[PDB]
Amino acid sequence: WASLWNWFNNYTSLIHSLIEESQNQQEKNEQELL
Amino acid sequence: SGIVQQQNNLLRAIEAQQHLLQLTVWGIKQLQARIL
Repeated sequence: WASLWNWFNNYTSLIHSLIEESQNQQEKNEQELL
Repeated sequence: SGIVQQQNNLLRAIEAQQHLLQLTVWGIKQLQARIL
């Protein structure tokens, strides 16, 4: 279980990075293409 | 090119979410084993 909490933490932070980058790219595409 | 890059971004997000989902499945099975 201790290892499980650490993996939950690592993946949650990874996912937030990937979502943030997707938000930034979505705003860029909207401005550059629309 | 920004559209193709955004498809990569969302795919990578979906992949990471799948790894988190599989970790929650593991925890549920482990909890069930200890409760029964």
